[PDB]
Amino acid sequence: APESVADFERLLIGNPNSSVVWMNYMAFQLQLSEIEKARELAERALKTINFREEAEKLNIWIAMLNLENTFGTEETLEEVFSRACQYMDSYTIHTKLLGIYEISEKFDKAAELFKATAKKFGGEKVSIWVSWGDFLISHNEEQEARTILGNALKALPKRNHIEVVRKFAQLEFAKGDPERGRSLFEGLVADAPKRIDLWNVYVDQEVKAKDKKKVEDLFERIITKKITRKQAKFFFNKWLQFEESEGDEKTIEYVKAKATEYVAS
Amino acid sequence: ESSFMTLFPKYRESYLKTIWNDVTRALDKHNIACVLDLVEGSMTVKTTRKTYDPAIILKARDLIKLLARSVPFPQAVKILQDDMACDVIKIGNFVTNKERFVKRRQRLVGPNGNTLKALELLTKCYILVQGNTVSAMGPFKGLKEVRRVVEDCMKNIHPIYHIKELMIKRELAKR
Amino acid sequence: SQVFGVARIYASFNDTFVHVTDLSGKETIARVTGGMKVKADRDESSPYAAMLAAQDVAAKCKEVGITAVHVKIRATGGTRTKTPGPGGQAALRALARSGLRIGRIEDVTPVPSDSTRK
Amino acid sequence: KGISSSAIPYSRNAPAWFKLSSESVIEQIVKYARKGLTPSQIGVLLRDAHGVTQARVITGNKIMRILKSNGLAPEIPEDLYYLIKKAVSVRKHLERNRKDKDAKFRLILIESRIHRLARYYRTVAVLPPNWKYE
RNA sequence: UAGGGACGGUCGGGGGCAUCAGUAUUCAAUUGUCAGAGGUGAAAUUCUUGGAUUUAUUGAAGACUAACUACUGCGAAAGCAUUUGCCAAGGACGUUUUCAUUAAUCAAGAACGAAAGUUAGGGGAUCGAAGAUGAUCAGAUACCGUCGUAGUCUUAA
Repeated sequence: APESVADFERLLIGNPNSSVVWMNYMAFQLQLSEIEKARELAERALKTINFREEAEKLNIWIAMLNLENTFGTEETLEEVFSRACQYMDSYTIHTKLLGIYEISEKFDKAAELFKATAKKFGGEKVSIWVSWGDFLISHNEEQEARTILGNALKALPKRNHIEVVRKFAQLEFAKGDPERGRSLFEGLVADAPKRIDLWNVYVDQEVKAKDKKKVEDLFERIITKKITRKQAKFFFNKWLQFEESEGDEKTIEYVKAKATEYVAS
Repeated sequence: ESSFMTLFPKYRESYLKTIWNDVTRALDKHNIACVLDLVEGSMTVKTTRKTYDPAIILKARDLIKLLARSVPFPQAVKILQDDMACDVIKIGNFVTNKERFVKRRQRLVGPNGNTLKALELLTKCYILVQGNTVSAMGPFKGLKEVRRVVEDCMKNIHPIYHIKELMIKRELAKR
Repeated sequence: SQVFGVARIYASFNDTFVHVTDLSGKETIARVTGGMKVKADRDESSPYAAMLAAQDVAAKCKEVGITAVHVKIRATGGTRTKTPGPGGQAALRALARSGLRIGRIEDVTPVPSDSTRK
Repeated sequence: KGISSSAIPYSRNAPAWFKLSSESVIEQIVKYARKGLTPSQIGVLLRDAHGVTQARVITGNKIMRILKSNGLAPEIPEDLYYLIKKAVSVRKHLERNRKDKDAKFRLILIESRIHRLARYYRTVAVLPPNWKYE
């Protein structure tokens, strides 16, 4: 392959905008102990890429940032993010910096990047809340994760805080606490009392985390609840599929019984 | 000892020079002194040794800044009695664009001035919509009513709703 | 010869507060907020309630030892009315009438400085 | 839009205080132009320091023709060159802070103004076809 | 005294990023003091002797840029007011600089955003974020493929 300072320049005449091949050539030069020509390739990749194609420039920035996080410097990673900011939106560049810090396993730099997100993008939207929840969940403090997510949800609007709470509950069912996930699910079903979009989210999260007696019973309550025929049959069929995955034929039949009870009125 | 001061715009000096002796007679009855400076364009007011009412320097301060904010002398002197006060409503920070701002402010004024004059009659106040603020002199119930009608007029609801409910509340408090 | 408190009177609409701390403000003396002297729940912002509160404030200031008071008159401020209510004049008039010397009138109402309403 | 341009005199003559030679002007022009200087800058420096009024009056002909006859031609005409470099400067500034929509709008303007004199230069065939704005 | 481009000193609350400041508001901590304090035309829900309200010292949060602020400025319009720096840009003027008709008006198409979702009853046929399912890559909930909730539909606020 193209993996030098001569052969890569000679063989890149067909595709000068080759982002992945330029990243592989830069990593091959860095493994070949040429950090100077590696960084030269990583900086000239976005220049040999087109101007209007911002994603290729962001890929060259991520390649130089990964090379700096592996065998470079934090100043080069900040240049790579300023470069990322010179190749894209500043919040996405700082999130790429947080990802490079998480790949370099610097916990203090990861927390500082999540805090710099949770100020500006935390007052903007919920992506910084998701980033703070990701950092504190990898740090294994779900209390501080939920506190930072609630703080960023207070800083940002609250109209997407319901889906943020459902995402927090699904993440807690995935790799956190199941009682905390069920509590956040009940809080989300309280905040959306008119919408069963939190009820099906709770049922799917419990069935994903193998809480069958939770998921099928709550979905049976939702199917026999104040719903229509389609809204009852969907929840009851999902609960019956979860109950048959657990091994409960009579409960899968009683789910359809509650569906027939709620569809006829 | 106390001293306050406002500074007034240049076009007011030919009026303030005229009514200044009446200012001196309306404050020397309260035993409190005042100068106006014509070269720096200011009106200051000082508590002298013969002053036994300490609150009157605050009302004299409100008087000279009303003479700054362009309210006539016989309209302005009613601050000097106790059941009368100022309020300066701020309206500039409600809506974004200039077109809707001046249309809602002209809505606060009214066709031919009818909304503003009916509001003065109902609230027993003196109201000047001016620039991007609304000055008002009146009793404190009138100040409360004029603040709620102006701050709800900068929101979409028409102030003749408030004129209607003020007439309803007057003839509904008359039982 | 005079020893000074500070009045810290607060003439909101719907109430009047007379709260005369020492010259720092850390240590308070004789808070007699209006709506407790006489309450019909309306007259709590009235000059009569303000002068009752100021007179027994001055009684406790004289029993502690304070003979003169720097007076700070504060309206409800913020993003609201910003003008003192009916009781701010009557409170300091009653504090001056009931033997207590008055100094240094100043308005410390919170002018909101480019506030938050959008 | 405003009336802001230059006012060429009624005289097509040498200014009669201009004792300097009518060939050393051309040598000074080719000195600046092969030390690498654009023709508007040639004309304004020849005006300001080695003071000529404009060289079409004092020399035989205009200075882009002087450069072309002295073998010193530009690859691309000057107006199109400066519009190209302004477009690529604002394009590098755009591929940077992707939220400067205003600069996106004025990139639309600069490219729409590229194409006008580019197709003018194609119909005159100053620079040839198969030139398609990189 | 058509048009375009260069230069020069600039001009502007034009834009993007970063920085800095301001005092309110809200919350928390620490005191001091005690019985009430919101709010209203009156009241009430609410806050309250693990001390509220007020006062003082802080800290944190998200906004926002008071006056100055104008029949003023800038922007193609929507719009744009704290400082400083960077990134490009724009306009008027000055010009004895350059090119030489390079020009004017508007049918498709777009970036913009002032430009939206306040609470409730109801039908869900389709689609369907949220949730989950198999391979790509040191790393892939997107890519490819489906089940599937609100919503997408309606009516008043």
